[PDB]
Amino acid sequence: VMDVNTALQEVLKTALIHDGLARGIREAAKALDKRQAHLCVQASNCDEPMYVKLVEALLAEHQINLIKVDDNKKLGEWVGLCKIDREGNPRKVVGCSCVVVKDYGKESQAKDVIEEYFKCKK
RNA sequence: AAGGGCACCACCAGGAGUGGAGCCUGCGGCUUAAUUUGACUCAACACGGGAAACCUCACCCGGCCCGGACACGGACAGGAUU
Ligand SMILES: [Mg+2]
Repeated sequence: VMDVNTALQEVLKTALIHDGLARGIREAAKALDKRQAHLCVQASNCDEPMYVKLVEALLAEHQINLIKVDDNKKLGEWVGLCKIDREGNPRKVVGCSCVVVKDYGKESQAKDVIEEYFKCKK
């Protein structure tokens, strides 16, 4: 399970240092409605059902992959949406709830989401 | 006070004048919301290279903008904000 979660860690890291990936609900909607977006990542600890039924029901009608992570806070720490000093707060913000990767930057570690799509089609 | 010398920003011998008139322009005063301000014997007053319609622009009457770095807290991708 390390070789998939750390894998999309590296994927979103190279995506955000190479370009801008959409962070937050409005940019996520406006980025995946356009027909270039790669997989979405969204949290599991959401407290309201219309938010989650919106995001899954609106990504499933597209042809885009989905990976679900348990907490939004630690995800937001992962997605670079913070002011991380190496001796202070890891995540001083309420973390992000859903992102979408517009571009990977390069094809170094695309095999992880390739086999992710394989087991999704399994 | 005396004794030497000197200068048309002194005089003499004169020339052209200015002071008088209309106008231009600079100062004071008066008036004004404001009539921005400096300079007042030579050594201020067509001077600030100052002939301002706007800008200049300081002054008056109104109305936008931040072009308030940075540091520390706060709030923040369920949205700081434009
Ligand atoms: Mg004389």
